[PDB]
Amino acid sequence: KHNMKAFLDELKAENIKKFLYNFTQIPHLAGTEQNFQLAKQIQSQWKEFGLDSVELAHYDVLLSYPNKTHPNYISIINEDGNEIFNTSLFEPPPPGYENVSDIVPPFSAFSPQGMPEGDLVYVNYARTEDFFKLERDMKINCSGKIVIARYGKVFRGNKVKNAQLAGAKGVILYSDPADYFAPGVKSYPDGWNLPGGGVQRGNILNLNGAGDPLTPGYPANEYAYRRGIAEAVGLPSIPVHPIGYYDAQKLLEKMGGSAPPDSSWRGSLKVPYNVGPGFTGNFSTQKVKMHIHSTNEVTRIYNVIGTLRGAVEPDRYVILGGHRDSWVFGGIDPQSGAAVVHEIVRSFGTLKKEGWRPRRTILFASWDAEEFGLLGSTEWAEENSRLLQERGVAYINADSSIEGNYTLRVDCTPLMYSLVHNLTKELKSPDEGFEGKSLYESWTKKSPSPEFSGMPRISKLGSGNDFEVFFQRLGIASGRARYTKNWETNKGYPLYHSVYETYELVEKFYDPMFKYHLTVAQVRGGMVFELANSIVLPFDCRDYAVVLRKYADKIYSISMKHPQEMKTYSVSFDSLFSAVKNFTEIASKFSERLQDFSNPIVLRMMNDQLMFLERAFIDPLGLPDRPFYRHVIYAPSSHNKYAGESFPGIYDALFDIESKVDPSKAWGEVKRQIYVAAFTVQAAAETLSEVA
Amino acid sequence: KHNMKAFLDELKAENIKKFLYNFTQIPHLAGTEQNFQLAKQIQSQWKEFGLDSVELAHYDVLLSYPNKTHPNYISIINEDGNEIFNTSLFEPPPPGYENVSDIVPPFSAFSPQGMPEGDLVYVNYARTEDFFKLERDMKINCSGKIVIARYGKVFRGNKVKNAQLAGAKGVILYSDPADYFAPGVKSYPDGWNLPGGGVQRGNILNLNGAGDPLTPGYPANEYAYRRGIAEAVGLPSIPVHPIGYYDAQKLLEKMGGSAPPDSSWRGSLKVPYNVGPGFTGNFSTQKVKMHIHSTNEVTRIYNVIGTLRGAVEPDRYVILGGHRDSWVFGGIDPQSGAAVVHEIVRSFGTLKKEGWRPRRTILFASWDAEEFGLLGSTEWAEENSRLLQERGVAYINADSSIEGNYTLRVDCTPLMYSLVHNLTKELKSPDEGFEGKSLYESWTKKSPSPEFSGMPRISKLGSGNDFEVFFQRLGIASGRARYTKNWETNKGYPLYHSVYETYELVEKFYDPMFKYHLTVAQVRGGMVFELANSIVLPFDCRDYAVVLRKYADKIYSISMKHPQEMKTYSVSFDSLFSAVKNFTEIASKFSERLQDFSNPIVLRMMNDQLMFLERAFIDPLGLPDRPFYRHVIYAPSSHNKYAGESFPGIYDALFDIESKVDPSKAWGEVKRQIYVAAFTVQAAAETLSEVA
Ligand SMILES: *[C@@H]1O[C@H](CO)[C@@H](O[C@@H]2O[C@H](CO)[C@@H](O[C@@H]3O[C@H](CO)[C@@H](O)[C@H](O[C@H]4O[C@H](CO)[C@@H](O)[C@H](O)[C@@H]4O)[C@@H]3O)[C@H](O)[C@H]2NC(C)=O)[C@H](O)[C@H]1NC(C)=O
Ligand SMILES: *[C@@H]1O[C@H](CO)[C@@H](O[C@@H]2O[C@H](CO)[C@@H](O[C@@H]3O[C@H](CO)[C@@H](O)[C@H](O[C@H]4O[C@H](CO)[C@@H](O)[C@H](O)[C@@H]4O)[C@@H]3O)[C@H](O)[C@H]2NC(C)=O)[C@H](O)[C@H]1NC(C)=O
Ligand SMILES: O=C(O)CC[C@H](NP(=O)(O)OC[C@H](NC(=O)CC[C@H](NC(=O)c1ccc(F)cc1)C(=O)O)C(=O)O)C(=O)O
Ligand SMILES: O=C(O)CC[C@H](NP(=O)(O)OC[C@H](NC(=O)CC[C@H](NC(=O)c1ccc(F)cc1)C(=O)O)C(=O)O)C(=O)O
Ligand SMILES: *[C@@H]1O[C@H](CO)[C@@H](O[C@@H]2O[C@H](CO)[C@@H](O)[C@H](O)[C@H]2NC(C)=O)[C@H](O)[C@H]1NC(C)=O
Ligand SMILES: *[C@@H]1O[C@H](CO)[C@@H](O[C@@H]2O[C@H](CO)[C@@H](O)[C@H](O)[C@H]2NC(C)=O)[C@H](O)[C@H]1NC(C)=O
Ligand SMILES: *[C@@H]1O[C@H](CO)[C@@H](O[C@@H]2O[C@H](CO)[C@@H](O)[C@H](O)[C@H]2NC(C)=O)[C@H](O)[C@H]1NC(C)=O
Ligand SMILES: *[C@@H]1O[C@H](CO)[C@@H](O[C@@H]2O[C@H](CO)[C@@H](O)[C@H](O)[C@H]2NC(C)=O)[C@H](O)[C@H]1NC(C)=O
Ligand SMILES: *[C@@H]1O[C@H](CO)[C@@H](O[C@@H]2O[C@H](CO)[C@@H](O)[C@H](O)[C@H]2NC(C)=O)[C@H](O)[C@H]1NC(C)=O
Ligand SMILES: *[C@@H]1O[C@H](CO)[C@@H](O[C@@H]2O[C@H](CO)[C@@H](O)[C@H](O)[C@H]2NC(C)=O)[C@H](O)[C@H]1NC(C)=O
Ligand SMILES: *[C@@H]1O[C@H](CO)[C@@H](O)[C@H](O)[C@H]1NC(C)=O
Ligand SMILES: *[C@@H]1O[C@H](CO)[C@@H](O)[C@H](O)[C@H]1NC(C)=O
Ligand SMILES: *[C@@H]1O[C@H](CO)[C@@H](O)[C@H](O)[C@H]1NC(C)=O
Ligand SMILES: *[C@@H]1O[C@H](CO)[C@@H](O)[C@H](O)[C@H]1NC(C)=O
Ligand SMILES: *[C@@H]1O[C@H](CO)[C@@H](O)[C@H](O)[C@H]1NC(C)=O
Ligand SMILES: *[C@@H]1O[C@H](CO)[C@@H](O)[C@H](O)[C@H]1NC(C)=O
Ligand SMILES: [Ca+2]
Ligand SMILES: [Ca+2]
Ligand SMILES: [Cl-]
Ligand SMILES: [Cl-]
Ligand SMILES: [Zn+2]
Ligand SMILES: [Zn+2]
Ligand SMILES: [Zn+2]
Ligand SMILES: [Zn+2]
Repeated sequence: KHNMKAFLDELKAENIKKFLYNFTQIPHLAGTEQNFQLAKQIQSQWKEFGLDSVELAHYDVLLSYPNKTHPNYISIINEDGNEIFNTSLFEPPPPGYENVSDIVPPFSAFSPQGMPEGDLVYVNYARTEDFFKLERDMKINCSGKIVIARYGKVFRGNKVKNAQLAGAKGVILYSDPADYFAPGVKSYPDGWNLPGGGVQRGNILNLNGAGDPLTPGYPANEYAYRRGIAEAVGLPSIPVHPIGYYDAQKLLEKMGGSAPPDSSWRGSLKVPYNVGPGFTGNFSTQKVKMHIHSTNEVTRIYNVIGTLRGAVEPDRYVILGGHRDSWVFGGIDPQSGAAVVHEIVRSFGTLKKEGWRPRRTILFASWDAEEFGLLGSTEWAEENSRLLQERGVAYINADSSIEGNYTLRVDCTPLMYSLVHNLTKELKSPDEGFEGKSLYESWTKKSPSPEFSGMPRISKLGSGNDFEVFFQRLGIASGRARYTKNWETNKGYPLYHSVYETYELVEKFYDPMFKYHLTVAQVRGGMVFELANSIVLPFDCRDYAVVLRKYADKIYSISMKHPQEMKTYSVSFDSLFSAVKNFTEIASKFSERLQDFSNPIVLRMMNDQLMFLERAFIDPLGLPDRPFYRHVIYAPSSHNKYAGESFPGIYDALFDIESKVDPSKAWGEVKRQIYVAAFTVQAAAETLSEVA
Repeated sequence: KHNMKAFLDELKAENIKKFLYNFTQIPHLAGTEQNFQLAKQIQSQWKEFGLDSVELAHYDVLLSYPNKTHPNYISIINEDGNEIFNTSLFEPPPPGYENVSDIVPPFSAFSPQGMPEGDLVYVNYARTEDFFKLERDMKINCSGKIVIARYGKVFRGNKVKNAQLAGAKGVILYSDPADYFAPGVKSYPDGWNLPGGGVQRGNILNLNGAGDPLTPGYPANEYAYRRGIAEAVGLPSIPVHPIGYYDAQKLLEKMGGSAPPDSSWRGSLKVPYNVGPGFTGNFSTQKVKMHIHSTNEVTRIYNVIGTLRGAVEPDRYVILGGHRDSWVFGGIDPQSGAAVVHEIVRSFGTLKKEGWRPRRTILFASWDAEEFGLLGSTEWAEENSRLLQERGVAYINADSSIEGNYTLRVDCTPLMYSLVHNLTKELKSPDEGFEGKSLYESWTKKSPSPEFSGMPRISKLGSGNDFEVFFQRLGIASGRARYTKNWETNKGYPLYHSVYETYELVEKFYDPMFKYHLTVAQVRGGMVFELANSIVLPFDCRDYAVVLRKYADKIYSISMKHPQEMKTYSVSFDSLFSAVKNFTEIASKFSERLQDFSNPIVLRMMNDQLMFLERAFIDPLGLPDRPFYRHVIYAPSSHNKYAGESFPGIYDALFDIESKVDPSKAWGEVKRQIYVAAFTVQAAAETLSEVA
């Protein structure tokens, strides 16, 4: 039989291992010749595997690279202008890679050029609340200072936006051992910890879903009209550069001025973590100097797009996509994901070669330039937005398969909760001590839902990965899954975006048997299989009704911290609760009808209602000043692109509202957002009513 | 048999006559009790006629009314402040209506209040080119002057926008006999001409598709958050008032200053048509004073929505909609249209009562507050936009059935050209001298296409009617048809929006036999019938390919008036011509496939490609500063809401480009628009490619 079990059984840990090794021997930086060659290889193999068509879709997008003959670095300069200490020019390469060419040195992608000199201020994680604490509570002024912040907690682009709005003239990012060195584990190569010379690369854009900075709204094709640099979307206006903690210590050890406000501001280095500004007594005349010479350049990128045509509904697309470009070797990020996609394609192809086809079309994507701002997936979705809008059933992301070896992590639309629960009950747990138990069982035990007994935690989608265009711009039901760490015992993974994130890191320390990779392949592949093959789309609209109520209760509780203003400005959540109640009632009736109907037009009608339900949460006017975040229930946090926020329109209207100069205007905008949310929930509910 | 012929044969001229009489005995002004009562009557009758459901959909929208106890008027005031001449307070009512209550006096809906006093400048039709001529060529400054303009040529809202941007402090609109008095025909009641005391009412908003000024994007429901007046969309900032030509003569006869630039500026009154500013010698100290006291008020409106559920595809909607509100009696506008819709519903219902259902759902709409800015259709489409976007097959408008008795007029998407041709060849001509000939024959003979031998003229859709939200905002294939005048022998209809536009006007002068009404009922009803019942949607994508080429040639010829700048700024139309060539090739292949396939999923796939093809021309970012005009091929002219413009993005970028201060920036924006148009045409073409 050709059923999901046949598909799942064909997936092999040994194949994922071989593919991962294959994908991680050399760097695959976006826009480079090596990454184009890997694109061509993936295309060729996907064709051999049996896909109906496999094409490259190329775009010319703004990328960023260091200048090879004018290296980036930071100095402490004495009163005379002598540079008395310099940060590293590169990470010491790991054993056996000391002769590998084309390792890009650590840098912050899209930093402007400059050589600012100044006094340091230490801003903790550079979060919104860290700047509140500095400016409002400590009365420390960041204007014209060079800010030093530790990586962690939030997306690095938000840190740089926050620093820039505080008036900083430069940003130094570093990895503190408190955040990137797990106690009792050794540094790479002897363990999975970040060494002192290790450095996290990464872009520092604030794109808000725009894709290529130069062509928001439209694909960056051959005849595209491009914004000039000064009108580009999301570029930082001050120089930024990342360093490791050996170098950070040399910069922090001399800091004077004010003490850290509390222990939450202290990392693990043997330094005071003084906020500054500037150095203590002796060194008060020394300054910090940045030297940034990176350039932005329009460069060609290549997505690989594979099609497996549906037998019955070829005009319905289930998409499995993840990126292929990496900062260096991409041992985890993204090749642990791409190797899994590769094995999934291979498995679907084996079934295809025996005469099977899925009911719906499956599209497989190897995205380029994800690391530079989700550029490849976004440009391709901008090009194909009409096909995706009208035919897109679901998008399953497939970046890093592991960030730990403890339990499953799933973030997805509520429309997929029931699918994920059912699938994981049919899969074997790979965990020690759960031999013969289901993945659902081990996952639920290790990661209990905070509100429901005997269910596992599933999180809302945030952003900072390639599902962003599909979910928050286009409103296509999206999901992701990976193996993760135990959050209780250790508060991503230490070697992220460093030269040390290699094949050996994975094979030795994370997943020697490749069983977690195999489990992730089964979850991601199984979800695709069911989405593409189940006669009735496997979405349960009632799960959306339940979370909408949770989110409404939550946003109302935020507003209720201001009872006087709610009285004064007549702020009522009644319409939103009413819309949510209506959604609950209508969804329940629709579920009954879905149970109670071989009439293929009736079937296609109801599948279209399921498919367009995610779509109904899209507001074509977008969220305030973020036109590409159109989903009214979920957006990336305005303070942290990685985290999802619910009812983001209302949330942002309420945020720090007690500081607004014009409360009448500010509360008017809260009310406007409540109306938009209530209306959108009611409109989505009505897509599930009888159609006539 | 229950076929189109059964439907068409059931339509009766006598019924349309009876309905028109019924709908025109009293005024039905939007927001008034009489118009709510008529809404309830239509609802009750549509239910009796056999529709499955008939509901009222109500909204609370900004309307505008004169103050009953503080009448609007215009004066000439002498040096002392004595008002020596006053314009009329009302139109002399026609015979037998001299005791009818609640005739709203002439006014310009949404004028602000004010009493500006000043010197007159005569600005012809107040078109963009009329102001160019005044300011650039004659060096006449409109700043702080009261502008007087004749109605005609363009939508009155554009006149007021133009006057306002020229610095006018008030606008007087009048009906010149040159435009509203056909030679050799008598004034009402003895003929169909405008008397000297006759006055055209009408709104002077510049909404650009927004709907209710206070709630753009969202329906004006019970909990809607409303803009304050100062942020409302589209409201004029200077007082405006309309007058008839007896009153206009008293205002024009004294004008001094400069002579009219040429004969195209002279109407038919026995006055010089001097441009001003101000009066000649003797009267140079007299001024014109307006007294406007109208108020804007949020008022409830009611659409009637009737459903006839489809037997096979109930989740596909063909919409027949037209408005019900009128300025006064609405003898032509809109009741000649609403009476036809009424008879069409009655006919479809007779077939339904014998056990027939259309294949697809038909929705029937009686829209309210059309005269105040398309408010009822737009608010209902904003409320239901997700259902319309995903399920809307087509929208057929049904306002005034006649504006003349000469031949047919059709404006529609190219997707309906073939449908209209085929249908009119099956209908009998009602014209004298074409007894026994088809409507196609008489129409083609009287209104030949300017580029194709033996075809009739069909125009592109403009705006200024209720299809605007469906076509230019949502991208639903739309069409309209009516009987019209001979444009050659006479350069709308004279009694438009006047108290004299009555049942007797129609019955005596336009259509005593109601045969033109019956022909229009057959065209509009037949189109609905075919759209709702044909197994394959009756759209021919190849007709779009042909007009796209015409429009591309046209826009390229506009740009080619500036060959030097095209060389300098490297402006190429190559991408647009390439996209159009691709659309032509892909559409031709799709048509072959459509010929060459009882597999109902294959059928539904290809009908979805037909249905979503209009949708593919929508750009979700909208046109520059007009977010609700989203169709990239067609928008209402920025200079005349009634007229459609093709490739409006490029057209507006090229318009008057030789006057822009920064040619580099201006030509950059032309290039940007060419890229958007090329991309959108190519994207639409690709929706017709094989889906996988
Ligand atoms: C959730 O679903 C329910 C349907 O089960 C839906 O209920 C609707 O609520 C609206 C808005 O509150 C009701 O609107 C009323 O309609 C009647 C006519 O049917 C009017 O007469 C009412 O207006 C008068 O009263 C108002 C309230 O004080 C006054 O402000 C106004 O000036 C008038 O005097 C009013 O418009 C509507 O009838 C129901 N529909 C039903 C019960 O079928 C509800 O709105 C949905 N929730 C959301 C957020 O959409
Ligand atoms: C209409 O349909 C046709 C398909 O029949 C489609 O043709 C495409 O045109 C594009 C854009 O011109 C071609 O793009 C090229 O692709 C190759 C790879 O296949 C590249 O090597 C080319 O890039 C090089 O050359 C460029 C041109 O000088 C340089 O600027 C560039 O730097 C590179 O050196 C180039 O990107 C594409 O291959 C075809 N596709 C085909 C023939 O299948 C056309 O674009 C459609 N029209 C519109 C408006 O979409
Ligand atoms: O440009 C973008 O939007 C993102 C590009 C790029 N995405 P990518 O590196 O492939 O993946 C980001 C992300 N992975 C991570 O490890 C993020 C970094 C890690 N932080 C987290 O995992 C994190 C996650 C959620 C959260 F709410 C707060 C923090 C850290 O800061 O060290 C993911 O797996 O989705 C990046 O984050 O630089
Ligand atoms: O607010 C709006 O957008 C329009 C509200 C309202 N629409 P409505 O009066 O029912 O119909 C407008 C229009 N009818 C007309 O007669 C328009 C007026 C007539 N002009 C035209 O017919 C005209 C038509 C096309 C054109 F390119 C230039 C002029 C005139 O100026 O006397 C139509 O039948 O679609 C109005 O125009 O006041
Ligand atoms: C990764 O695997 C691929 C495919 O096995 C290797 O590329 C092939 O190398 C073979 C034999 O050495 C050539 O004959 C083919 O032309 C290549 N096939 C392709 C591109 O599809 C590739 O060398 C491997 N890379 C590494 C670093 O191990
Ligand atoms: C840090 O690096 C800088 C730049 O390479 C060093 O300063 C340079 O040294 C050379 C040779 O001594 C001089 O000719 C250049 O003029 C210097 N450049 C600048 C910009 O000052 C510096 O010595 C290094 N510091 C340490 C501690 O290694
Ligand atoms: C997940 O599995 C549950 C349990 O089988 C499914 O719920 C059942 O669906 C069947 C088939 O329609 C019904 O007859 C049962 O009454 C359902 N049982 C319940 C609700 O306890 C559920 O449909 C699956 N979810 C999917 C496939 O998304
Ligand atoms: C227009 O026609 C309608 C329907 O025939 C008339 O309204 C009805 O009047 C009858 C008998 O006079 C009443 O008993 C009904 O209650 C009404 N029916 C409705 C509202 O559906 C209406 O009077 C006519 N109006 C004019 C001006 O002729
Ligand atoms: C035009 O109308 C105005 C206003 O009704 C007339 O002027 C008013 O006349 C009354 C009685 O003579 C005075 O008490 C008011 O003070 C006047 N009002 C204003 C605003 O001036 C005027 O006479 C009329 N002109 C003509 C020619 O009929
Ligand atoms: C309008 O009528 C023409 C002539 O009948 C239709 O074109 C024919 O369609 C049939 C049925 O598929 C084909 O077999 C013929 O070859 C077509 N004749 C032609 C192109 O000359 C056309 O389809 C109709 N248009 C509609 C229904 O929108
Ligand atoms: C890199 O720096 C060198 C050496 O100082 C310089 O000549 C060159 O312009 C730079 N390359 C760039 C900016 O691409
Ligand atoms: C910080 O200091 C600078 C002086 O260089 C001044 O311009 C700015 O207003 C100060 N900002 C705050 C928030 O105190
Ligand atoms: C793998 O699992 C073991 C057992 O819990 C743990 O001690 C080790 O830290 C894990 N490895 C990684 C990289 O998390
Ligand atoms: C109408 O004018 C009267 C009489 O002068 C005035 O009292 C009233 O306020 C006005 N009504 C309005 C503005 O609605
Ligand atoms: C017209 O006249 C006014 C003086 O009241 C002046 O402010 C304005 O600049 C003039 N405009 C033009 C275009 O000449
Ligand atoms: C009706 O048709 C006749 C014959 O051409 C024409 O003379 C008359 O003007 C028409 N009536 C109207 C209102 O156009
Ligand atoms: Ca883009
Ligand atoms: Ca609205
Ligand atoms: Cl992922
Ligand atoms: Cl019409
Ligand atoms: Zn990454
Ligand atoms: Zn990644
Ligand atoms: Zn009208
Ligand atoms: Zn009308």
